[PDB]
Amino acid sequence: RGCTVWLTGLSGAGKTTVSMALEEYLVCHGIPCYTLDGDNIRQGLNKNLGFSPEDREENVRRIAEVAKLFADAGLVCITSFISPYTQDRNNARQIHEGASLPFFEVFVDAPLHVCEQRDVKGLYKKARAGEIKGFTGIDSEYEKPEAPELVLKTDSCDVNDCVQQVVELLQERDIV
Amino acid sequence: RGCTVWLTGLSGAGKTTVSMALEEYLVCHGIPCYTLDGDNIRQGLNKNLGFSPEDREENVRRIAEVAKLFADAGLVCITSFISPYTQDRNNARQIHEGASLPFFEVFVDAPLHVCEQRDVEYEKPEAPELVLKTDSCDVNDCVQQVVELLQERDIV
Ligand SMILES: Nc1ncnc2c1ncn2[C@@H]1O[C@H](COP(=O)(O)OS(=O)(=O)O)[C@@H](O)[C@H]1O
Ligand SMILES: Nc1ncnc2c1ncn2[C@H]1C[C@H](O)[C@@H](COP(=O)(O)OP(=O)(O)O)O1
Ligand SMILES: Nc1ncnc2c1ncn2[C@H]1C[C@H](O)[C@@H](COP(=O)(O)OP(=O)(O)O)O1
Repeated sequence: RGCTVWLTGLSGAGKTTVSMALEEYLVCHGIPCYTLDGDNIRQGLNKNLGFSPEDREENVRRIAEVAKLFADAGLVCITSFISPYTQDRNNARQIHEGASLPFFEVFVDAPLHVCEQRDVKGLYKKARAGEIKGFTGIDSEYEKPEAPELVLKTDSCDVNDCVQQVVELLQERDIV
Repeated sequence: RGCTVWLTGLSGAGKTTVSMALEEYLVCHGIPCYTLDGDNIRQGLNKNLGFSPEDREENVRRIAEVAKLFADAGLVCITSFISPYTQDRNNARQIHEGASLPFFEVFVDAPLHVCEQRDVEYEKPEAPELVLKTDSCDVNDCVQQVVELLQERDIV
């Protein structure tokens, strides 16, 4: 019963935080899983990709292919990437659909204002000052999911509420 | 914990056969494992890569980076490609060893003569962790050789 839990959302909306708490819950309940994120991807397989529209397109494509393999192998694969473009997220869904694997698009949704008040790594302030260019939500677009399987309201639910909602979806869809 | 079993050898030497047999043995002993081969890599992750030297180097680099994720995830990852160039296998190796993830270069070794008599350029591994003489060992014997290797380094 492998599947891919595809997170998407602005920088600082809560993707890393949710993925890690979701991965902890699953391991403790004896469900194999693995998380793909900036740390293990953008410095390994995707070390040769930047942040131009084309390189974010290829970033997501390779991640989709990789996730599909983990899902195929029997793991719950959590991906934790901004994935700002609808086309690429829809392509990632297609990849899993073609291979008959369950794909759950989870919109991790905190408003831009909350993300920048959180400013977890000081990035929004730099982006605003033009010291970083093409930052998502300031200088390049984030296209919100039109029909995700789940929307996580990370400004109104705490981390554990969010994890429980994802687990709920996984139960209803017969993964766990 | 996890590791990469990196098969290398001529066409018809026995990589597909060994990997299928090894994966079967591991799974029925409750050990997680997944195989990367042309069937799940070539038209997916590496579909935007052609036949040029630069693309073949990038082909191997990506496979090695995906295998490392499976090892890190805790699976025995078996890769099954001809993998002809020493520079490329060393690259794959360094990707793993730099993260302290166990990496086994396994030479699937049958003479060219036999490989053609099978009918289902290459640079021979310099110091591979294991040689499988597939002309003189049967499939099950080759599997036990790999499993014995895995048992030594606390993988299996
Ligand atoms: N130009 C940028 N836009 C958005 N995030 C960036 C940028 N440069 C570096 N980062 C950062 O890289 C992370 C986002 O990387 P990804 O999630 O891999 O983005 S994606 O758009 O290609 O999906 C952010 O947490 C972050 O701090
Ligand atoms: N319900 C929730 N889910 C996730 N994070 C939350 C949250 N409520 C508050 N936070 C906080 C914790 C983190 O400091 C911050 C999110 O940062 P993050 O998970 O690193 O973001 P991202 O990975 O999307 O860039 O917001
Ligand atoms: N010990 C052994 N290991 C692997 N294959 C063996 C073998 N002894 C005989 N064979 C036969 C079985 C297959 O028909 C053939 C191997 O072909 P294959 O596994 O498709 O090669 P490759 O994947 O290396 O191209 O050789």
